[PDB]
Amino acid sequence: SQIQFTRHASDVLLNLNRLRSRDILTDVVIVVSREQFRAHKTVLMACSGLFYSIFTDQLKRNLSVINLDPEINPEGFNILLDFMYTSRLNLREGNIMAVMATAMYLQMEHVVDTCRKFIKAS
Amino acid sequence: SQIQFTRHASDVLLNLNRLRSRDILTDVVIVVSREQFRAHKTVLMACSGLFYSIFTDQLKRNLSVINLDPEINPEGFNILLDFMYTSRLNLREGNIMAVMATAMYLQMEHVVDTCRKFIKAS
Repeated sequence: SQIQFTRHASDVLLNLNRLRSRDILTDVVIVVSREQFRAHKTVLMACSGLFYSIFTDQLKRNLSVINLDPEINPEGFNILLDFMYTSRLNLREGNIMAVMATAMYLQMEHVVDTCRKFIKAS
Repeated sequence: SQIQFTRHASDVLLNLNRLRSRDILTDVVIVVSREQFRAHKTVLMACSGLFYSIFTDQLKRNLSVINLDPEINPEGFNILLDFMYTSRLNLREGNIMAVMATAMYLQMEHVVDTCRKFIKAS
């Protein structure tokens, strides 16, 4: 079988986050109430059922601006965007409900499951 | 500290490869002698010093076609492109030299190191 590089995927994700931090090849702005977040559509699609369902549709694939539901909180969204790019989820007592509801909206089922576990353990 | 999702990076890479397989949001063609390979610039940049140095330069960032050195073999390139998207390197006795030289050209130093180890162990 092929040789497996056990750190490669994490290295790639780190580098994609570095690209985001430098606004290199970002191709969408996500508008969340009064804030805006630039990202790579491919990373969004790789992480979220909502963004997958949007951009896989040829009708919507070339959108450069996505306005989220006005009920979504920027903090909760930012926590999830960071998760997408890092594998690290900043879940706390003060943010869990907002993060969980935002993850439901973004169709991030593993994160939703983890939020439920956080509630159970809390 | 934040909660760590140990499979997330690998999941993201899998999904990016699925996007490539469906030609979704690919934004460059890499021409390698008589063959062509579509890819995502962000993944190329995240994996290869050559592609990083090209696309981080505003002069070249919007190129949609990259012609590699005519000496580069498509098989060797394809093996490395697959590696970029999978973390799995198809190294064999029959391809090691071509893969190693191609990895040198693409400035993929960890892969070059691994090729040298393959030679040493062989």
